[PDB]
Amino acid sequence: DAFKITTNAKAVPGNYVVEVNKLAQAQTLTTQAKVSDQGAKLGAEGVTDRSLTITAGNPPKETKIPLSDDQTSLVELRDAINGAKAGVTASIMRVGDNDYQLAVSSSTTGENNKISLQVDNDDQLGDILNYNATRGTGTAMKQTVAPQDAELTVNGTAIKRSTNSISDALQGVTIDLKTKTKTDEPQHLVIS
Amino acid sequence: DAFKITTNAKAVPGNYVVEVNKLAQAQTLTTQAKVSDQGAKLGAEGVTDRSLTITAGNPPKETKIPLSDDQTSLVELRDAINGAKAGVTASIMRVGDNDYQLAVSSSTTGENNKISLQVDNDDQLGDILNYNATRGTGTAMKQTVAPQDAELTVNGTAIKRSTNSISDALQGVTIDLKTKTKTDEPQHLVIS
Amino acid sequence: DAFKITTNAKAVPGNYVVEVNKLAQAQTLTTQAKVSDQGAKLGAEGVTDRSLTITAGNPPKETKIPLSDDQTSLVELRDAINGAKAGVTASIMRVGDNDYQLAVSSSTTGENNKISLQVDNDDQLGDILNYNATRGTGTAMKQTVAPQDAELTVNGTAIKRSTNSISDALQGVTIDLKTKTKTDEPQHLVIS
Amino acid sequence: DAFKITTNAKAVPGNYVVEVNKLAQAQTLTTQAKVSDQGAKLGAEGVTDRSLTITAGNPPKETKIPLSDDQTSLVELRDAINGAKAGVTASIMRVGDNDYQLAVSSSTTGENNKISLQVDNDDQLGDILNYNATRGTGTAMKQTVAPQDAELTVNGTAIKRSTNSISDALQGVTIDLKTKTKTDEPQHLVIS
Ligand SMILES: [Cl-]
Ligand SMILES: [Cl-]
Ligand SMILES: [Cl-]
Ligand SMILES: [Cl-]
Ligand SMILES: [Cl-]
Ligand SMILES: [Cl-]
Ligand SMILES: [Cl-]
Ligand SMILES: [Cl-]
Ligand SMILES: [Cl-]
Ligand SMILES: [Cl-]
Ligand SMILES: [Cl-]
Ligand SMILES: [Cl-]
Ligand SMILES: [Cl-]
Ligand SMILES: [Cl-]
Ligand SMILES: [Cl-]
Ligand SMILES: [Cl-]
Ligand SMILES: [Cl-]
Ligand SMILES: [Cl-]
Ligand SMILES: [Cl-]
Ligand SMILES: [Cl-]
Ligand code: NA
Ligand code: NA
Ligand code: NA
Ligand code: NA
Repeated sequence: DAFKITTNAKAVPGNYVVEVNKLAQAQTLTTQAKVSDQGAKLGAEGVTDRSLTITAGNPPKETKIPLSDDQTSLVELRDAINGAKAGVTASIMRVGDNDYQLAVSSSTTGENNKISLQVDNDDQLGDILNYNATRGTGTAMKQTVAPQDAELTVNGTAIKRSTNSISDALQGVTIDLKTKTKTDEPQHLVIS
Repeated sequence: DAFKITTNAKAVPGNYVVEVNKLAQAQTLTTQAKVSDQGAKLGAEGVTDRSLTITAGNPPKETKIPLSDDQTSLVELRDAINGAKAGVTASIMRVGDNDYQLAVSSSTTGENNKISLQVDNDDQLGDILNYNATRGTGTAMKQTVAPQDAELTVNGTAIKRSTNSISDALQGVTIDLKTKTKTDEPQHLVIS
Repeated sequence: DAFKITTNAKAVPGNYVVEVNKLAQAQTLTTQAKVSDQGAKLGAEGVTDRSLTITAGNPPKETKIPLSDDQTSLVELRDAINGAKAGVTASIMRVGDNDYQLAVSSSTTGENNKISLQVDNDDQLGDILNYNATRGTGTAMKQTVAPQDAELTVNGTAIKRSTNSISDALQGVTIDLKTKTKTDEPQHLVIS
Repeated sequence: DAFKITTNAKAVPGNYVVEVNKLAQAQTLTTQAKVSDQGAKLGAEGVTDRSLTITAGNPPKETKIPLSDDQTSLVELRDAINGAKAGVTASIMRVGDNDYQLAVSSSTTGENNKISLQVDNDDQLGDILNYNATRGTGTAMKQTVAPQDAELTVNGTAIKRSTNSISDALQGVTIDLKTKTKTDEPQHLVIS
């Protein structure tokens, strides 16, 4: 139940027990500013050198993208971010009528697959999107899902990995994680 | 396990984690008076202007229906209520031999999809069926299922909805809720 | 997951929530005397009027069956009990090498589907098989599974039944119980 | 869910409840010495009478196998152990880059299916592989999975077995264990 197994000729037939303690997660950052209209421009008027720099991936890569005034609505920011292929994906959460938030999620899972966002030349948009090591008030960009590694034990040996597809721990075996195992309840595996 | 997902072209490929904290519920009101025979007339004799008013739905709508003396058994009240299409459904619970109760359930789920019931011109039937903001003794109509909204988190953003089919939160995505997720155990979703 | 539903034309389309708190169980009585050989005769020698009386079912019915000396091994007692169609079934548990026990289980589930066993004219076999309202020492016949009713709630109304197939609670509906529901986790049902 | 059942003509039709409290496990011993290269020779140089003695199985059997200097890498020790058919299987865990461990697991499950390992004529390899009743420091061979019996109850009678395929407890019935049952939640079985 907690995982799928695939094997090749290198797998050793035998008795295995597996515990799954944590699944790898992609960090998510979500806007917190009150936005009643996902098509309304949120940036300052008349800026010709606005950009957004996204740092993401492992190793971290920085992508800088220009944004016209028209691209400062949630919908257009989402489109610009997705089109940039910057190691993140963007989607809009309609929390309720007149209440929209933009969620930026790492394209890759893992503890070290974190995100920073920095707006240049638009402090007003910066107050909505900027995200780095420190956070000062309630309406700034906020982490809503933590970056996390997968953590499992195979025959009692603890393994940590950046993804939920573990192909480089046991030769000939790939363990694709689906859920945690129950707390005092290792799952049994026979390879034959 | 906790939910089914359907997507269209607007869904954004990416990494999602979902927690389901509450499922939407339809309020249920159940009679508590001792009724040994589901076909026995329970109302006062000889009333020609008896009615039952049912308030239900969101926004709340009031349906007033006439009831002859012959319609004051549990079976005939059930039939009259179901035939009225008043935003509720009615069924009889046979608790045991000689012990029947009438359950009136909202046709719609949600926190704000509550029910009131008011009998006119029959205080005896009123003591069995009336339900409003206050309740005085043990054999009056009683709430047995609470009205409730669905509550879930999508990539760490909490969403509340009146139904278990959530099509207006994430563009291109419908999340059909089946059960809660386990307590420290978000469920993973990849859209591709 | 906790139950299967079947309906006919009388079922009322609507919203239901179900909790399953207990499953019906068949009482089991298991021998505790040390028996190293399931074919060894356990009764006194030379008894021509030995019998076993089994009381079981609801309403309780008494079956009296004769037992020759040769029928006082665990294997032959099992065969005699099963052949008697006395409202119980009998099977032998091989606990380990040289350690056998005879388990007598009600053919019917339910709180009031209890069993008594009384041997006549063989006190030695009586010490192994007799079971009634009181029990004095460690090697007498012992209850190992409690008689129990099914207990569930349907839209918040508690129902108790002697079996796990509940066809006489909600008209047009049979609820066949498979497991309990999780503790604060009612299961949803829509009839349509 | 917790188990599969197969029957033959000897099974007695009736009502059963089963609890599964423990699954049988194969003991696993894993190397703890720091090994950055699974192909590097770990034993002392120039030994012509090196051997490894593996004790495993029930009843315990001792297998003594010769090892050349070239066979003292993790990869070659694994190959030598698997080729010896000594009642254990061996696999390499790649914990991370530059961090490999050799896991030796019993071929058979059970409380009394334990393993000892003893190197002769190579104290350096002995410090990595030796395993017996006592353990002195942190980098010696270590137990990482405990030997364990299956423990279940059938109609309230506790049964313990060395494997998860229980064919010698209830006549005509084999119970193949998959998981534990939930804590106050016996699983129901009807044979017919
Ligand atoms: Cl997790
Ligand atoms: Cl990308
Ligand atoms: Cl979107
Ligand atoms: Cl960190
Ligand atoms: Cl964090
Ligand atoms: Cl709920
Ligand atoms: Cl309606
Ligand atoms: Cl009904
Ligand atoms: Cl309210
Ligand atoms: Cl309430
Ligand atoms: Cl139960
Ligand atoms: Cl019978
Ligand atoms: Cl048997
Ligand atoms: Cl009782
Ligand atoms: Cl009891
Ligand atoms: Cl276990
Ligand atoms: Cl072997
Ligand atoms: Cl390997
Ligand atoms: Cl021991
Ligand atoms: Cl141990
Ligand atoms: Na990129
Ligand atoms: Na209506
Ligand atoms: Na009978
Ligand atoms: Na061997």
